[PDB]
Amino acid sequence: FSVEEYLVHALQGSVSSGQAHSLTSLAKTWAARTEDNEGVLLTEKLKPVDYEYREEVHWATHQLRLGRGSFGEVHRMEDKQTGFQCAVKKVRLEVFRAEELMACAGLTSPRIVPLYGAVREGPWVNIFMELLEGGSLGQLVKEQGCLPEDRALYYLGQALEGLEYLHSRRILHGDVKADNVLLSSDGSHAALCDFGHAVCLQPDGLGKSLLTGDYIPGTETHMAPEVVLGRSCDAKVDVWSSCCMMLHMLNGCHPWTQFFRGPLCLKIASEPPPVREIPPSCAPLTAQAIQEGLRKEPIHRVSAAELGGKVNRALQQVGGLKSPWRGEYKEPRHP
Ligand SMILES: COCCOc1cnc(N)nc1-c1c[nH]c2ccc(C#CC(C)(C)O)cc12
Repeated sequence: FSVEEYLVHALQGSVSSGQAHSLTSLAKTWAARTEDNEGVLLTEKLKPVDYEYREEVHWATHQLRLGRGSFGEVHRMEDKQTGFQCAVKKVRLEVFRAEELMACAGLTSPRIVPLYGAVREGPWVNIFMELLEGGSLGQLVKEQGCLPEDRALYYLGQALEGLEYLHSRRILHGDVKADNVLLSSDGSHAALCDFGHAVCLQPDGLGKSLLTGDYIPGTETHMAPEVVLGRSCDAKVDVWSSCCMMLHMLNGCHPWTQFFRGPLCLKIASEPPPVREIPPSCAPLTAQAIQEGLRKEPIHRVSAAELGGKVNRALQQVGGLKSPWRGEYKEPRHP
């Protein structure tokens, strides 16, 4: 019956210009499962032709800009009829999670990558989204070694707005870190990408994240103790991860890596939070604010909105955003 299912069946076997809600629905079918070509497209700039949107036929990836993404899944692409250019993320069908789209579909904080659509074709789900010419934050830190305190403070702030947005839409991101924040061309704007590890929350219990088939975990070095202990998990998980990213930006390396060899998860469980990785150099309110995000107990840890306030204050005290985004290389901190 479900009136709902009737709408979803109306979507199957084709790709159509449609809305977020349609994409969102049709996506959930993909998580549950010439193997069809189907999907929905959110801009007119990416246009299906005769019920179809096939790679190399209707759209072409640019041979060759570099593949970005952890698995080199992200590519520059072009619509062959329209001439409009954007990014694709490839996700293998048999591990596609509908949360990835839920997290960016439609209503748009500017701290969340714009989703331009998705179509499935064969063993792939192709996700289309605005090309952000600025690159990843992770690229930035690698090119600069590590970042000036004001820049790091500034990007942490814009990630936190994005998180605040998702946490209000009741989705947690699950793997926040520099590689999953994208920059605008001038470096002035950050938005989150890579919602492949996102999860939703319900009334309010507080799901234990890992343990499950469904769930693949975030970056080990950035995971919160309640994740690793197999405890109850919620949005606070992203505020821990975001402070690990902060430490990344300052020191030019991930937390933990420089002190223990592995497995690192046990150390995150057994040991005090890596506040000893805060540079002494830093302003009181910077340190203070990282301290408050790296509380091992998520009930005690600051929310994303709360932390955001603290960093905007730490940005005042350090003297506003002054340093250019691409200046001198800065020596990473040594072991
Ligand atoms: C390494 O930085 C190069 C610049 O890359 C990008 C540019 N523009 C966009 N939209 N995404 C990216 C992008 C890079 N890596 C990624 C990893 C994951 C995703 C994603 C995603 C969704 C939103 C589909 O979950 C996008 C990207």
